[PDB]
Amino acid sequence: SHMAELTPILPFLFLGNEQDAQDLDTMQRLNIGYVINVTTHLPLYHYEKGLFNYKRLPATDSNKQNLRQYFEEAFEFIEEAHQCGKGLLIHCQAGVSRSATIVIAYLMKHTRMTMTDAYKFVKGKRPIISPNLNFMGQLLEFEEDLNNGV
Ligand SMILES: CC(C)(C)C(=O)CSc1ncc2c(n1)-c1ccsc1CC2
Repeated sequence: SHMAELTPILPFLFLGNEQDAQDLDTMQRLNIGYVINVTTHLPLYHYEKGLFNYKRLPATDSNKQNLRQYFEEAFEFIEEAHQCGKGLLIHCQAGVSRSATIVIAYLMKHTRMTMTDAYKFVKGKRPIISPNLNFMGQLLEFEEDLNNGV
């Protein structure tokens, strides 16, 4: 069977794929209470159990998907877990391309890392990340907006 590998980017921020998000035991052992689903078609796992607060970001893994519009909605959702001492799991699909894009944006926003330093930070903890030239460009546009105060 699949062994869940919830990569801890920060002690309260976890990242994974669709298979990593279906493991209920590890999520409770890691004290997560917030889940971010960055897909349009995947179900909110363990919704019928009333254990987590869910937020879905309806995004596709295409060359036209806009992920910048969902950054601030996810940052406040991650910050609401930070302020109450609980963990957050953000996940999408196999390549973890979408969910790692927001995590890099979060490390870029609240830790003041450069896009490469933030990318090298997440790449060292989860070595398998599918490339997406669209999301790379949106992260580059996001970095210069951070360097100019927006
Ligand atoms: C969408 C996402 C960023 C998660 C991705 O597509 C991972 S793949 C990749 N491979 C080589 C580089 C980079 N990303 C990168 C990222 C930012 S600056 C840079 C320069 C080398």
